Amino acid sequence: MTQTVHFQGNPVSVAGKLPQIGDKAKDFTLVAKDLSDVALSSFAGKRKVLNIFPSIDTGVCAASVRKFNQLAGELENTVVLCISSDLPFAQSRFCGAEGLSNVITLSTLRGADFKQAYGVAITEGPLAGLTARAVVVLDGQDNVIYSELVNEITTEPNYDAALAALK
Amino acid sequence: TQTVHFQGNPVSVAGKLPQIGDKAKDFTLVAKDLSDVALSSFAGKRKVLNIFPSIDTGVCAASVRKFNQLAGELENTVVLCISSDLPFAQSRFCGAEGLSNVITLSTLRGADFKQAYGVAITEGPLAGLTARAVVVLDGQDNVIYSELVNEITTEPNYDAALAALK
Repeated sequence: MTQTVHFQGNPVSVAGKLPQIGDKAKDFTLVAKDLSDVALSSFAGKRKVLNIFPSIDTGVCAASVRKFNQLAGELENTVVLCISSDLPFAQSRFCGAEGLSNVITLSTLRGADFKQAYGVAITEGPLAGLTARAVVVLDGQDNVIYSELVNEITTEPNYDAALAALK
Repeated sequence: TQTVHFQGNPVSVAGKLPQIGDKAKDFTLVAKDLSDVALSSFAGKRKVLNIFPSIDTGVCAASVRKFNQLAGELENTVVLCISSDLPFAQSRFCGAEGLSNVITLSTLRGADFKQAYGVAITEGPLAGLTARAVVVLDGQDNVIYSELVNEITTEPNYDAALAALK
């Protein structure tokens, strides 16, 4: 049913279960910056860092996208996917403004059942309808090699543990 | 359904834009602070609903800045800028541009608004967004003007919209 994360300590309900090491991750379809629909299966044979966050237009989500963008640079055989409920238009504005060329931004504009399938759908309170903060790392065939449902939404995910799984 | 266009290409929009004489449906949308704001909260005020695809595209942005300059001369009126942008996008924009008169609302929640107001882009690349539309409401939520813009890359008719307020 639900996971519990927090916002400045206040409990926030998140539906489903974040995928765990060993699970087969579900194929999903999300909206890329040209408004085309992009399936996880398009990335077959590459590893995938899914950096999931509430919104690129808030501060800690923006920090995680700069960070992963800088880290994507020296990753081997990996795509870094920045995923949220932002419209594709916000996401590309931010990456265009900040010179963040490595990440691929994807929106739940369409393909929203993703939130449900990846256990990141906030279901209650002022954040209901946004994704929680999470990192999922997937191998070339979409097996989970790492995941972290960030306990406190006002803190950044653990970048080093996430990318360790790629080594 | 209804058809409008984007660079000449038909785009279907579900529902039917309310027409003069109709009682507009009571919506609840998401304001900048993530609180849920009902149309009824604006009782006794006229409302200009500026509905567009996204504030982070150029035509939508031009209409928010125009309605915002026009909003300052309006009597007994609130100007609601409505889209499927997240509240955060709407707030970033209005704060960066000094656009302090409009009230932004998002379909983050309260998404039945799109259907109820005949503005839900149904198929194609724009699916999940609102079409471009202006609905003007009286103090009691009757429709005094509406336009479903025929071509999405053109601005709405500001002057006709606001005439209905005089």
